Amino acid sequence: GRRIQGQRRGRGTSTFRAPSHRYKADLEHRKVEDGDVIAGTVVDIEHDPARSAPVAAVEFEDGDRRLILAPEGVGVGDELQVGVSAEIAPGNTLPLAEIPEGVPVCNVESSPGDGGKFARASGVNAQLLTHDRNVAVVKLPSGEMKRLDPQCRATIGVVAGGGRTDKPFVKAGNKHHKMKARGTKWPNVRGVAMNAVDHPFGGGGRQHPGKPKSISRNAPPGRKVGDIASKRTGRGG
Amino acid sequence: TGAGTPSQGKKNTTTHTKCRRCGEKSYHTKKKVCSSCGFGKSAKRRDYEWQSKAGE
Amino acid sequence: MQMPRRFNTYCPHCNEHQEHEVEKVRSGRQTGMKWIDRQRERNSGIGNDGKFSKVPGGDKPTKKTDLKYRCGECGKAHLREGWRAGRLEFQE
Amino acid sequence: ARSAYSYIRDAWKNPGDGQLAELQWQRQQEWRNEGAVERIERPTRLDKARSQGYKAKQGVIVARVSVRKGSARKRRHKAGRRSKRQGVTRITRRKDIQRVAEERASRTFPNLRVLNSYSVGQDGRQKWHEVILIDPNHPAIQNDDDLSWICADDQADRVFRGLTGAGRRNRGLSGKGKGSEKTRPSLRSNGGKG
RNA sequence: GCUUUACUGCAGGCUGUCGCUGAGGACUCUCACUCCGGGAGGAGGACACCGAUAGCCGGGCA
RNA sequence: ACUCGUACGGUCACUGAAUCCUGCCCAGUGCAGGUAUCUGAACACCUCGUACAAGAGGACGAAGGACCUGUCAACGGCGGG
RNA sequence: GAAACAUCUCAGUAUCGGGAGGAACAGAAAACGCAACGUGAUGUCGUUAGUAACCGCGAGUGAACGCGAUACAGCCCAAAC
Ligand SMILES: [Cl-]
Ligand SMILES: [Cl-]
Ligand SMILES: [Cl-]
Ligand SMILES: [Cl-]
Ligand SMILES: [K+]
Ligand SMILES: [Mg+2]
Ligand SMILES: [Mg+2]
Ligand SMILES: [Mg+2]
Ligand SMILES: [Mg+2]
Ligand SMILES: [Mg+2]
Ligand SMILES: [Mg+2]
Ligand SMILES: [Mg+2]
Ligand SMILES: [Mg+2]
Ligand SMILES: [Mg+2]
Ligand SMILES: [Mg+2]
Ligand SMILES: [Mg+2]
Ligand SMILES: [Mg+2]
Ligand SMILES: [Mg+2]
Ligand SMILES: [Mg+2]
Ligand code: NA
Ligand code: NA
Ligand code: NA
Ligand code: NA
Ligand code: NA
Ligand code: NA
Ligand code: NA
Ligand code: NA
Ligand SMILES: [Sr+2]
Ligand SMILES: [Sr+2]
Ligand SMILES: [Sr+2]
Ligand SMILES: [Sr+2]
Ligand SMILES: [Sr+2]
Ligand SMILES: [Sr+2]
Ligand SMILES: [Sr+2]
Ligand SMILES: [Sr+2]
Ligand SMILES: [Sr+2]
Ligand SMILES: [Sr+2]
Ligand SMILES: [Sr+2]
Ligand SMILES: [Sr+2]
Ligand SMILES: [Sr+2]
Ligand SMILES: [Sr+2]
Ligand SMILES: [Sr+2]
Repeated sequence: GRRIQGQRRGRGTSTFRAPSHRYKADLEHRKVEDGDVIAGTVVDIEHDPARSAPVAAVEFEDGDRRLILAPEGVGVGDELQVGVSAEIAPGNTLPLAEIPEGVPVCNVESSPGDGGKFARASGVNAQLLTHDRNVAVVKLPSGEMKRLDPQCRATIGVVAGGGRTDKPFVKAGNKHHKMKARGTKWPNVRGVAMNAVDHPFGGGGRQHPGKPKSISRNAPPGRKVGDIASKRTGRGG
Repeated sequence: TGAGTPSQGKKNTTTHTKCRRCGEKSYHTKKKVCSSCGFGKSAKRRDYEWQSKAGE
Repeated sequence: MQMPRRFNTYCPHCNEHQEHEVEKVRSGRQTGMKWIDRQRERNSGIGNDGKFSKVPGGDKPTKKTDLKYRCGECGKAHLREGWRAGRLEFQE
Repeated sequence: ARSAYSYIRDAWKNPGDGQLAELQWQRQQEWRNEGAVERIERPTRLDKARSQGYKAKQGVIVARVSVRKGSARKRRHKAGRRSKRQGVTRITRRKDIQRVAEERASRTFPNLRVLNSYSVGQDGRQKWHEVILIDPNHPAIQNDDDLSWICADDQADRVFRGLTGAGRRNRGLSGKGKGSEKTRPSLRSNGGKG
């Protein structure tokens, strides 16, 4: 047959690429040596094309103008601090060791100094729970208990733009506009609506898959479609 | 719209032009590569054994 | 059918009639050192292996008699042409 | 009596034993951070180098080359192929890693000609070989009664034509009798059956 | 051309084993190696990656 | 490549606005988890064999399979008497 | 081609990448093994011979030593000191 859509993706052609040239900034945490004496004033609140959530423009003491991942409540004029001895106020970035337990946190690092990996999407947050000299247990937005290094930096507060998922797209055109700002091919044609040559579920006189949908993990690209290594399917039971 | 005569009307794009190296009208002005002598692609002149019958 | 374990018959080794003992030919174990074994290892590579990719055929509904006729005095055996028998049981 | 050279030779008979085991463990850390072809002022194996034709003279260059370990880096067939020709994984190249190393060295130095090469070890993913190259145009070599043969026009690109030592061995030309029916005088004259 | 529990194979995935690979049937360490850090340094660690082989799955492909 | 992206994410599929609803079946097939025991390759190891080697057998036993469980908005099924 | 076809065959052919010369390559035995009290660098030509050898032992595939010729040419390092 012909290569399936998921295989065309990997080649990284224009249709599948993200409009990177239209993106604003790669929202990472600032680099401090030690001492904490790095603070800044919020100049503007901009829209970020990459994540459909707002981003805050901050001007630091040493003359550095950088866009930061905006938590909720952060406005123009507000002073944000980045470092070890930073104040435990929403919008400040300090390592997990210095942040008290039971406090909602965002833009958490995986490895110390990476700039932030977890809890970055609209309105989500990570929850810092247990402390130790070796481990800081953080509960990520998926409900997973992630054991991290207490030296991993994070920003206090929930991410801004909460409740975006609450309002329906209503029409196809609204989806179109959102998708044009992302690295995704849209609309989605069902495999079951294609020809046998194009997809494992293609063909037939009527529309239905040709085999069961639950495919093995060991399946090769071109065959790994439908329900990938499903532990279970359905709602009931 | 038919693929024949009505689709021929849009053909006013210049691609293949006179080559600086070989003199043939095969220098693709968009690719900046010659389809005849390989100018723009290789220092060595484009030649292939299939351009003639195997035992010749 | 029934077959006597011991009976009088011709011995081609003794050149006279002696009491023979009948035994079913037990399959001798393979050494894996014959030419065909070395050819299987040599000729098998990438893709199909021709004859070495074939899997052993079926069975005939009834197999022929596979027996050894052992002489009672000289102790040497001889083979005979087998006959189709669904079962072969020995008497004594 | 024994030469000092004989001790470099004896050390290299077992590169995983003695002081050499520790030396290689150290050196390879620096080598892995080095390039594909690195010119070195002095050979790692003096005995082997001198034995192969090296001289501490002007116009004699040495270079360490790293080539990857393993079989062929082959692409799977994109058209109709019979089962025998459908392989990817078990296919190995006909030229040995030493020969690949020599060619990569000769490309880096377009004016020089390959004299010989030798192995200087390997790790888990690559092999290192040091290639002795010669300047056919330097008068220091053109007047050398032992090396001036390499100056001749027919010795141009000698490595790319298999005229090198590792070339001739890889071409199956070692034996003068039985087994070399399809190798001598050339692989091509014998219909590529060697 | 297309399908599959047709024949035979080929990619790919999973898994054991050998090499890289080191010190004191479960374990400790650090020095290779990997990743994070601008750096200092941190995490991991003889595993993983990679090379080789073996078993299983394998119309994704021939 | 996705990705100047991080689960309110994005990948892979099915169904196809709203409204009222979406029953029963896990035996087969698929996927997934488990597993006393069974089966399960090669390397190393043990026995035999060979002044060596081929080779024969053993011990151990990974994934996988047997076996057990979960799962149908998973492939599907919902009859005769 | 094998009157299908998978090994085999077409064939190391077509085609592709790299490179030298006026010719290339080969070449002074860790050779041969008409086993010898024998030959004596290498190409090549004739022959050895469709012989030995390979092969779903099918179709097909296929040398060499030697011999008669052509032309003839033997040397330089590394190390010892
Ligand atoms: Cl979306
Ligand atoms: Cl019988
Ligand atoms: Cl060269
Ligand atoms: Cl002779
Ligand atoms: K064929
Ligand atoms: Mg960012
Ligand atoms: Mg787009
Ligand atoms: Mg659709
Ligand atoms: Mg259709
Ligand atoms: Mg298909
Ligand atoms: Mg329908
Ligand atoms: Mg349907
Ligand atoms: Mg020739
Ligand atoms: Mg990196
Ligand atoms: Mg097919
Ligand atoms: Mg035919
Ligand atoms: Mg036939
Ligand atoms: Mg042939
Ligand atoms: Mg011979
Ligand atoms: Na062989
Ligand atoms: Na060169
Ligand atoms: Na050969
Ligand atoms: Na067709
Ligand atoms: Na069922
Ligand atoms: Na035919
Ligand atoms: Na046919
Ligand atoms: Na054959
Ligand atoms: Sr980043
Ligand atoms: Sr960075
Ligand atoms: Sr279908
Ligand atoms: Sr239900
Ligand atoms: Sr019209
Ligand atoms: Sr136009
Ligand atoms: Sr170009
Ligand atoms: Sr050409
Ligand atoms: Sr073979
Ligand atoms: Sr095979
Ligand atoms: Sr039968
Ligand atoms: Sr050249
Ligand atoms: Sr509806
Ligand atoms: Sr089931
Ligand atoms: Sr002579």
